[PDB]
Amino acid sequence: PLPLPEVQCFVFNVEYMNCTWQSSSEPQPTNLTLHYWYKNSDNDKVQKCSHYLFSEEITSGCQLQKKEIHLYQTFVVQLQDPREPRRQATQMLKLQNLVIPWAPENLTLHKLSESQLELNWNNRFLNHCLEHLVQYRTDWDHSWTEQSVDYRHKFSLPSVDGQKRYTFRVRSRFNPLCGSAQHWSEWSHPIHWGSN
Amino acid sequence: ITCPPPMSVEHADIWVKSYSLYSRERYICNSGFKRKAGTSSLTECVLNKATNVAHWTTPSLKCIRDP
Amino acid sequence: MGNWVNVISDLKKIEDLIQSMHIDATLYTESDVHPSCKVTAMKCFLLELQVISLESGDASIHDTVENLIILANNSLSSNGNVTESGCKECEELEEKNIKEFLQSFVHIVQMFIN
Amino acid sequence: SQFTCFYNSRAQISCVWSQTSCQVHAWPDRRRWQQTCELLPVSQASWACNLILGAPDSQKLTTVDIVTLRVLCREGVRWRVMAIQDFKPFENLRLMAPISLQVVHVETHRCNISWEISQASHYFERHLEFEARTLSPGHTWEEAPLLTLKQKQEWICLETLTPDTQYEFQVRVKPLQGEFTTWSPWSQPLAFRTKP
Ligand SMILES: *[C@@H]1O[C@H](CO)[C@@H](O[C@@H]2O[C@H](CO)[C@@H](O)[C@H](O)[C@H]2NC(C)=O)[C@H](O)[C@H]1NC(C)=O
Ligand SMILES: *[C@@H]1O[C@H](CO)[C@@H](O[C@@H]2O[C@H](CO)[C@@H](O)[C@H](O)[C@H]2NC(C)=O)[C@H](O)[C@H]1NC(C)=O
Ligand SMILES: *[C@@H]1O[C@H](CO)[C@@H](O)[C@H](O)[C@H]1NC(C)=O
Ligand SMILES: *[C@@H]1O[C@H](CO)[C@@H](O)[C@H](O)[C@H]1NC(C)=O
Repeated sequence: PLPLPEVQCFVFNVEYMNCTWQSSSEPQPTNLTLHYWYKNSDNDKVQKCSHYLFSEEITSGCQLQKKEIHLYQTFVVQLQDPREPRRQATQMLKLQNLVIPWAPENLTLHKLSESQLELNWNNRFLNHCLEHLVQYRTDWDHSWTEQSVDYRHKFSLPSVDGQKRYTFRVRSRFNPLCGSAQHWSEWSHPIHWGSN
Repeated sequence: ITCPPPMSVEHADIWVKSYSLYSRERYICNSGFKRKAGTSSLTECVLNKATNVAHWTTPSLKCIRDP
Repeated sequence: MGNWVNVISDLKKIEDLIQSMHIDATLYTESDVHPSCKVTAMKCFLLELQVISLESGDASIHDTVENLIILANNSLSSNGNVTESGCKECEELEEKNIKEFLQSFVHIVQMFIN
Repeated sequence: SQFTCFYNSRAQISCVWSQTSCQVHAWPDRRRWQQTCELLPVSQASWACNLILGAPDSQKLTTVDIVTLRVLCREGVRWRVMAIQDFKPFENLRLMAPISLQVVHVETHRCNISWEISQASHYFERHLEFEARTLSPGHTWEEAPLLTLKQKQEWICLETLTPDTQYEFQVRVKPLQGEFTTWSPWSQPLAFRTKP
């Protein structure tokens, strides 16, 4: 019995969830089926995917809407090959570890004092469920300088080279107060300060 | 230095692997019984430093009817 | 938030402390909490936490467990007199090792925080 | 006239009393223990002593705890309560000064300096902030700009320094929690030189 591809699910900002799988490496082209339910709760009924995703004219994923998302009850997906029913796979996922928030937005800088800067931003998400990573660099820097930030979502730079141009960017993660996701959001739109 | 046979716990049994000092043993609730939550089945051979005799620690284990 | 956030911190401290220890006790563990029975499940976690304290023989464990319980109970008292029904007894739960127990403990606390 | 106490977030409560044998008594609302320290003169008009609740890094109190603090002074054959306070520990935090200051790397115009914090409760997580200041050759400590770190960042990279120059560096720490919470004392100054 040829092994089915692994299903990877991510909950994007708790607005929807894409559950995808690599459609390639399959000898015969097939539309794989996906069913799902949640353990315990009142959602333990087998659901058919109501929104299949397609890559190269075959099923490559499934999308669930917000109302079908339950972070704190185990999510169960069943992938199956309709042409060979024996090929069936079940995965049990913890969605609170699989939340990926949207990138932070509205980055702003303001002068706290001489040669001191404060970076602020917004997230389209409940604040305390997020941690952050701030990165900055000058045009001379080989790589980014970074510093972790918690749910306060502020950042101060106490020593600034006034002769150099800085770039700031921030990303966010659903960790560790409401879940323990390892993956980070994409980087925010960057902003600049000063000039060379 | 060895410990004497442990005192019995109601509706439980114990099969000691070692009676020697510092040994950790565990009571097992009988069939049709469960360890009460919040109570421990652990006992160990410690030393009464005042009297130089070894005794098993008194377990907090309460074996209740299987719900 | 608040108290539960501190509860998370204490849970993480317990996880750290027990690493260098040999606590092979099995503990009643609700890994799949029903929202209608979340308070009942929480109280079972709090009860079983005492077993870890007793079996540890460690002062830092004693303090932290005692601290956690104080913090947790303070939040559960603020949750009102909401009674839950048709919930399992703690002894009806699956038994698991300290690792899985603590992991599921974190899981339910995160649920309360959110 | 004044009875002021601070909790170090672990197992010490430092008390000062202003106004002949006196002491501070600690009576917690939900712990089995009680604590006492003999008030000693630190000036002509002030007395002080530390309530030791346990080992240096033990967690002896939480935000739920309320400790009744009393100043007791012997007056003949009789003791009297001179001051009383229902101490909410996490509303009156003052940490130990940052320790273990060291230069990570020094250049001609730049210097990265790191430090650690002492006896800070794990309850804080990353909910902390720091302030630093640099002593310059022709100036004094009071003239030194307060550098602000609004996140738990245990290092600072001083920019725009002068080559072949002696500097001194201090840092202090404060939790974000607590109405009466104040800054830690300044750390011991760290002396360093920029490269020629
Ligand atoms: C979740 O899956 C959906 C559906 O595949 C993705 O939406 C697609 O995004 C790109 C944008 O060019 C295109 O393939 C389609 O226009 C979109 N399909 C739609 C809207 O049905 C979406 O990008 C995925 N989300 C994330 C963050 O990966
Ligand atoms: C200054 O030195 C500090 C201490 O080494 C650096 O902070 C470390 O950075 C690395 C890489 O991000 C982290 O993995 C460590 O956890 C950090 N240590 C501490 C104590 O936070 C810092 O990157 C240096 N600053 C610059 C500008 O080079
Ligand atoms: C997969 O499903 C699509 C949509 O129903 C269909 O058009 C396509 O022919 C299918 N491919 C197969 C059966 O290999
Ligand atoms: C970003 O800023 C705009 C106003 O310029 C605002 O409308 C929007 O809500 C902000 N985004 C967030 C996440 O707050």
